[PDB]
Amino acid sequence: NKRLTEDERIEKELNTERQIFLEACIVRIMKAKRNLPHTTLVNECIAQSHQRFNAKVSMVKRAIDSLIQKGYLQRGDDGESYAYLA
Amino acid sequence: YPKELTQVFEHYINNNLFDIDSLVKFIEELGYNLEDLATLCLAHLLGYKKLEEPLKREDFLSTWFMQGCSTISDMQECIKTLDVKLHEDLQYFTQIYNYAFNLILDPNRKDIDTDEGIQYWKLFFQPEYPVRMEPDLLEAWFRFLRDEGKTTISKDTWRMLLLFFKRYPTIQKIISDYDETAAWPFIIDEFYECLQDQQ
Repeated sequence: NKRLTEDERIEKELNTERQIFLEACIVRIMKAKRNLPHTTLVNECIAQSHQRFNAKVSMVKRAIDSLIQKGYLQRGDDGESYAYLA
Repeated sequence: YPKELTQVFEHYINNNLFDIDSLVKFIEELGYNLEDLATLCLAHLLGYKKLEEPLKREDFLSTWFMQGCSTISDMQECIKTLDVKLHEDLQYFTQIYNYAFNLILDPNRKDIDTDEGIQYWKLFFQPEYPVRMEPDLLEAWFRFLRDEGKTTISKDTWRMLLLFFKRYPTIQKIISDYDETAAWPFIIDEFYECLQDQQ
């Protein structure tokens, strides 16, 4: 069997390395800011990631979704901010 | 507790436990089915955390007594009342909608299966309820999920979808206004880019 083409495996590795980087970036920011509007987090994450690569919003949002699933972040009651969860 | 009330509990209990079969017999006697939205109202009222977890005698009795009910007719009237409120009251509806996720989530899981979600979504988002939206958008959402292999739904997504449909009634208010850089769950961004494809 084979789920993945060779080109698909390479695309998968690329994304995973971006996502792993953006997830740690986001946790770093939130650990220090504790509470943040969505807009401000996304902007900050892109600015701090710029050293490494050009993070697209869609990539940052995927990272955010993973951190919520993992229990690192809680969406605020307003539905457009996040709180860090230790 | 009034004798009448304790006797209701005793009548439906299965071998020392008010279990899922007790609950099924109970709500069916009142005229409803386990899968009804009205059952969610009942469960929420009685403090259920999981549909299949037994209800403790004390929780059964105290809840009903507090609501001024001591007979099965009192109980039927109370749930009718909550059912009407679910139809009419957006705040309660929202509360019951949010409650629904955890109640139907398998205790050993973090997410629900997409099929189960659609099952409840088909009921929640009908026009007889406080959230008014076009049937096409709802069906499109179901199709998006099936077509794109979205087989589980998280609590954040479950919760945010309500807000999404609250603000976006049509497949076309979305085009006119949806912003994919805002804070919507990314699964909804994906749905957004399928919706613009089609038109």
